Amino acid sequence: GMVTINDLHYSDPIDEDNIINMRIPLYDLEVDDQFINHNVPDLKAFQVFPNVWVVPERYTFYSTMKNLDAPANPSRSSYYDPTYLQSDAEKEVFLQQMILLFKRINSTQEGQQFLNLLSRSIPVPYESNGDVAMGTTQVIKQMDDKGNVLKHRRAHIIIYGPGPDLMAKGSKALTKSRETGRGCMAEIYFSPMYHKTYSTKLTNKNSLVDKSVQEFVPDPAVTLIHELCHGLHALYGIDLGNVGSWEFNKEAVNFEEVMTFGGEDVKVIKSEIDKKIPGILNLIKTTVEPIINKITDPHDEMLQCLQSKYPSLKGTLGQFFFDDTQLEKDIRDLWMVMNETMFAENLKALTRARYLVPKVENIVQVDILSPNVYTIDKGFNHLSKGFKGQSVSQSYFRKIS
Ligand SMILES: [Zn+2]
Repeated sequence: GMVTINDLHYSDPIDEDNIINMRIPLYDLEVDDQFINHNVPDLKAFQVFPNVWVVPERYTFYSTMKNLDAPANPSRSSYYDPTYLQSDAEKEVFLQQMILLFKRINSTQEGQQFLNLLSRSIPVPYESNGDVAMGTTQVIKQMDDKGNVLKHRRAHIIIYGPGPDLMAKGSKALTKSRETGRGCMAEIYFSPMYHKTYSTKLTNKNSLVDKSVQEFVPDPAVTLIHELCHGLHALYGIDLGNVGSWEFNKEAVNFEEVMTFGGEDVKVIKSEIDKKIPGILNLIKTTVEPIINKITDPHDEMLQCLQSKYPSLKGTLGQFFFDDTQLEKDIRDLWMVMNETMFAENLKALTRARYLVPKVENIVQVDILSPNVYTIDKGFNHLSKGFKGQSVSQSYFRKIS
């Protein structure tokens, strides 16, 4: 409906356009006097729509994520398999699964708007003596076959496979700009095939769920959206990870998880959010207004992208200033509209009522490319009421242990 999901396949050759050889963003990460990721291979990467890249490789780029074998005390909801995503055939499956998920998200107007937002929400650039331009942390390196850089490419969201634990999913904001008002790209680590399941008792009381459903599997497009929403916050420089936390039901859940998950729990932390909001908005004003007002060319594309990312940003060349009420409204709208709960409703899939869970029922494997399992329009519920296509009992969900 607005972005187009490119039809790419793993075996398609590098074309230096949508299919590139990518050097990882954290290639030069120094942790504790070690260059953690030196000599990691350059990776085949697929731009599935502007500035969103899929890389069918295991995420092994923090030092906690280097060993694919199980640790000493593995969680009961973890699963380890060093061979997952090692062959080219598996990378194609992964790429095709990711493409199907994006098409699902793109199946409604709200998901179209979301993907557009990811596509266009540039991190704010740096001033360079008159010249506003992208900094080195705001681009990925496109490489030849020999370790030389051919050029620098924009990236907003990079999706990789899981780390050691096939079941774990998440968003890694590249830099501290995630919370400074400037923003940064996010690396997501995600398996479309390996999922945790939840009791329907964890679903809210209003839920339309069939009574034969004891235990359900989340729609992988909705789970992907959860992580893309962290992504989006990182692009807007409004990550709430260090802004505060709340103790539920107890255990501590940071504001970033709460606002991302959506639903009722948002009301509990609202008073705390409202104290902090002025500061966040001010970091936004303070970061973007000086930058944009350096641009002396009215046809500058940065100008346009900034005004498009922040419609609250008004004025004329050299003299752009936020509308303070509007910017507050628009940021709050990001959280209120773009969150997991709202996207579950929007794609009509069952999710749970609360981010924190007491336990996982099962861990399962499912291939959404297989015949009769998953459609763009309905995910697991093609021709099902009460979300029955998401019950663990379906032939397409295999329990692991
Ligand atoms: Zn999260």
